[PDB]
Amino acid sequence: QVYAPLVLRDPVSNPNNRKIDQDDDYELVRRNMHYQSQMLLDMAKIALENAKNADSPRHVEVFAQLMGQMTTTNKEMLKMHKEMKDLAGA
Amino acid sequence: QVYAPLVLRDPVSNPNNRKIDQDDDYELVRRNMHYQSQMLLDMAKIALENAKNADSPRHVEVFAQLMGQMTTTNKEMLKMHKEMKDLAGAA
Amino acid sequence: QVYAPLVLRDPVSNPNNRKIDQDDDYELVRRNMHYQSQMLLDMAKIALENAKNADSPRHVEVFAQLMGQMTTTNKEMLKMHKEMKDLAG
Amino acid sequence: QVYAPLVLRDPVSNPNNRKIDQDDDYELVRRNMHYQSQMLLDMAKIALENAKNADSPRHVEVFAQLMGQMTTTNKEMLKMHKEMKDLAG
Amino acid sequence: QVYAPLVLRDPVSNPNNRKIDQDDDYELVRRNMHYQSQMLLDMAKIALENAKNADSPRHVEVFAQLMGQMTTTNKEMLKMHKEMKDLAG
Amino acid sequence: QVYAPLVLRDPVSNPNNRKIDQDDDYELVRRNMHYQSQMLLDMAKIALENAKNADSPRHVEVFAQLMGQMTTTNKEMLKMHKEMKDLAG
Amino acid sequence: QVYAPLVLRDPVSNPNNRKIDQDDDYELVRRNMHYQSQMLLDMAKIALENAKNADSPRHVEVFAQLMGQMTTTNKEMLKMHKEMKDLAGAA
Amino acid sequence: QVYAPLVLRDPVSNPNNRKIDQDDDYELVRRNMHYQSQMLLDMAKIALENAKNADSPRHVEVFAQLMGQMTTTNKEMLKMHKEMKDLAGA
Amino acid sequence: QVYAPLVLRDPVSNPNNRKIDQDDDYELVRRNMHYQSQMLLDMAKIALENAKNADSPRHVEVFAQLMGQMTTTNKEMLKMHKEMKDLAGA
Amino acid sequence: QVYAPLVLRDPVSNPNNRKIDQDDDYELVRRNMHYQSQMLLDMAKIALENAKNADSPRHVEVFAQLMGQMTTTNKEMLKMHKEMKDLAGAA
Amino acid sequence: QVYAPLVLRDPVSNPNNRKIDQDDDYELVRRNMHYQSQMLLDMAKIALENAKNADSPRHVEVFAQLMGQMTTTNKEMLKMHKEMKDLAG
Amino acid sequence: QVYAPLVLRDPVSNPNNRKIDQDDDYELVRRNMHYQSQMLLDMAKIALENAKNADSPRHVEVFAQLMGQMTTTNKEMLKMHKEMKDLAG
Repeated sequence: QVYAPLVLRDPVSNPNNRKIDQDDDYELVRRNMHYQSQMLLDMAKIALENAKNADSPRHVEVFAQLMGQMTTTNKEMLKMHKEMKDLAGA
Repeated sequence: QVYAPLVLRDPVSNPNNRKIDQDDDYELVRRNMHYQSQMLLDMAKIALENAKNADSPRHVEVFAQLMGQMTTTNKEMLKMHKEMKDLAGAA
Repeated sequence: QVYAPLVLRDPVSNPNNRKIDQDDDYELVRRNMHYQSQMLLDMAKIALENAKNADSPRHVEVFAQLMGQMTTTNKEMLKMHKEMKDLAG
Repeated sequence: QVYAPLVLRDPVSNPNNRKIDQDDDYELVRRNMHYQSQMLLDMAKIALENAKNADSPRHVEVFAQLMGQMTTTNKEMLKMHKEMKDLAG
Repeated sequence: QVYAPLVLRDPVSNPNNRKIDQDDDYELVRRNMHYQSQMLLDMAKIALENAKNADSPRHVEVFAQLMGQMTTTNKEMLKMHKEMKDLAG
Repeated sequence: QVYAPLVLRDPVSNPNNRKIDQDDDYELVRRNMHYQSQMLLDMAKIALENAKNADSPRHVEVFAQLMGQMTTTNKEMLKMHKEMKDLAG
Repeated sequence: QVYAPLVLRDPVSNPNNRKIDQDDDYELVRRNMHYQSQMLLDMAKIALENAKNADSPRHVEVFAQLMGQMTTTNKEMLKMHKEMKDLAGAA
Repeated sequence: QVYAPLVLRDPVSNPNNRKIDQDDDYELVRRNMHYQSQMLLDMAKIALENAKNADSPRHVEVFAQLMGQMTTTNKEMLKMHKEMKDLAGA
Repeated sequence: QVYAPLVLRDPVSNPNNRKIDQDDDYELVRRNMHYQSQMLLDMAKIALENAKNADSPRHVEVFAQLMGQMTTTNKEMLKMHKEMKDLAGA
Repeated sequence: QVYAPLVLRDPVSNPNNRKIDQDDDYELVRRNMHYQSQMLLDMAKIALENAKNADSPRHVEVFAQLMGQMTTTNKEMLKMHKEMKDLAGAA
Repeated sequence: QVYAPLVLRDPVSNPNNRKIDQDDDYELVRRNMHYQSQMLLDMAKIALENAKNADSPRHVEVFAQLMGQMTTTNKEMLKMHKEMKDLAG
Repeated sequence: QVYAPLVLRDPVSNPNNRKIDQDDDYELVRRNMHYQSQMLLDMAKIALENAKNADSPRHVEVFAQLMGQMTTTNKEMLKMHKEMKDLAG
């Protein structure tokens, strides 16, 4: 099964009314961060069980790497809100 | 395998009423951090006993690396409360 | 394959009326960021399922790498708006 | 060597009464730091005796690495308290 | 696969009337940034489909690398405008 | 081998009376530092003699690495006291 | 090969009338930057089509690296004008 | 000959009279630094002679590494005294 | 053909009249930068054509490295003039 | 080999009369720095002649590395006097 | 080969009349810088022609490395004069 | 190729009259810097001719490395004088 090619979607941009673009991009960024959280957790549950049953240092090592990424992605969720607070500021 | 594919859940966002998004995202981040705590510990207990019985420098090395990640992840839980404190504040 | 060769397209530039170029470049940058969001998500969905079923640390490792890039690229979106806020004016 | 899957437990969070969450999270973090101390020491005692008896630079090298992590993880306990002091401020 | 040698074209410079050079160089730089955007996107579209169909961590890894460069190169467009704003100052 | 499995021990935490936890954590951290001092020296004495007799650059290399870690771990002891001085209060 | 050896050209310098050296060196640097622009683009067009038709991660990887250098080199053109502006200024 | 296992020794700590702990830990740190100096010099003398007689770049390289560590360990001896001076300060 | 050995040339230095040394060293530095520019361009033209005709990622990669060095060497030409301006200053 | 084992010497320390420890430790550090000077030079003379006669890039490479360490070690001798000067001072 | 062994030469030092040593050391440093300029150029001319004729990426790679070192060593010449300006006095 | 062991010579130190030690150590440091200059130049002259005649990128690469160390070591001579100037202050 050859995967279906991606069809790109052009946004409508507003350089002289940027607030509406900023609103839209917040929604996009938020959506993506929720997606990442879901995907990382999904992978982690399986990677954990694989590592536990594998007596394989390699499996432990990649699980640790996954946790690292989960933490990084986690931290960015709160930073996003700080960034938005700053943007509404000056 | 073959594992059920992940079905993504699109959040509802509120760029002009962001406080409810912030509340929701705090709960999500906190949930995730608790999940990581549980997962890291579950892995660590098994990695430790495997390393102890392995007489294998590679096992000890990876265990040390796991401990490093556990520390890095654990540190962020209190950092998150500092972030939330600032988020409620002046900035 | 053989893929059609890329034909490059020249913009019209205005060094002494730069605001119009700045407007156009914002639209280009934002478009590319949306394109990247779309492409990263498309890759991630497949990479995730491949990694889940691979029974392979290598697959998980590259998936984590992909997530790292997704986060990095993602965080640049609000940075762009901060940049535009500073820029104008 | 066959393990039962991890059962995840959801915490209850309180975005508009965060202090009770902060209290609970301090207790979780401190617990985990104590766990890491215990696990690191447990590993170190065995890694030391293995390295002493192995006549193997590789064992010594990894024991040094372990001591490095022990120090790092150890340093974080007092940093936790400094963070909590700042949190209360 | 046999290519004609590059013929280099000399610009005319004006050390004591540099503003006309600066104008021309802005146009060249902006053109090149637009070219890079087009080339990166062109490569990305194909690299994505190859990675999706390869079931290969190596393809995913390199696609991530490409996205990284796309973001970096993309970030530089607005930086160009900030630089030009400072130049005029 | 098979080694007895580690049984983890939970501390009792006091988020609203943290000084008592801070006291206990200082004692734990100091104990671990003394333990590390003792273990590093124990390893070093054997690693030194092994390296002296090995006729092996690898042995000397890892011995130097061990000394580096010993110094790093060692220097943290007085840093701890500086940290405690800042902490209280 | 065997390519004609390079014959080096010694400039005439003026430590006590440096402005003419500065003028000359600006022209040289600008010429070189334009040459690099031309060379990088000429390479990029071919590297791109080779990478597109190669189904080869190595080709994509090196193309990305080439793009990185192109960005780094391209950035210096405007930085050069800033440098020249400062050179005319107070400092 | 299987080496005798290490028996760990618990210190007595005093969170509310820390000065006596600080005195004790200075003595421990000082002792260890003197130990390191002695061990590094002991290794270096042998590593030097081995390198001189080996026409082996590898031997020279590790001797250089040893000297690096000796210098680092050396520097920390004086820094220890500066640290102690600061601790008696405020 | 064994290359002719380099015969080194000692400069005359003037620690108590350093301005004349500074003039001379500017001329030397300038000469070298012009030499580098010429050599880098000379190599680049050939490296470019080799890369174009080689369908070899390795050739592209080294050409990119060469361009990196050309840019670095380029930037230093202008920095040299800034350095000289500063030296005539205080 | 088998070399005589090292017999460690425990110093007598004075946390409440630290000046005599400082005096002693200065003498020790200075002695060690002089020892390193002697050892580095002794090694360098032989490494140099070996490298000169080796027609071996590896020999030249390691010699360069040795020179690097010699510079780094040599620099610390005067840094030590600065440290001692500060130790006598206000801080 | 066997090359004549190097005979080291001791300078005469003056800790309580350092200016004369500083003068001599400036002359030594400047001499070495001129020597390095001469040696780098000598190597570069041959390395360039070798690289041009080698049909070998490795040759070009090391040539670029050589150019990097030439630039680094070259830029230190005017830094030296800045250093001397600060030094005296 | 058989060498006599190094005989270490103990200096006499004066913690409570440190200026005479400082004077002696300046002379030792300066001597060593002059020695390094001589050794580096001696090696460089031979490494250059070897690299010129080797038609070997490896020889060029290592010659560049040597020039790098020569510059670094060379830079330190004037830094020594700056340090001494600060010491007297």
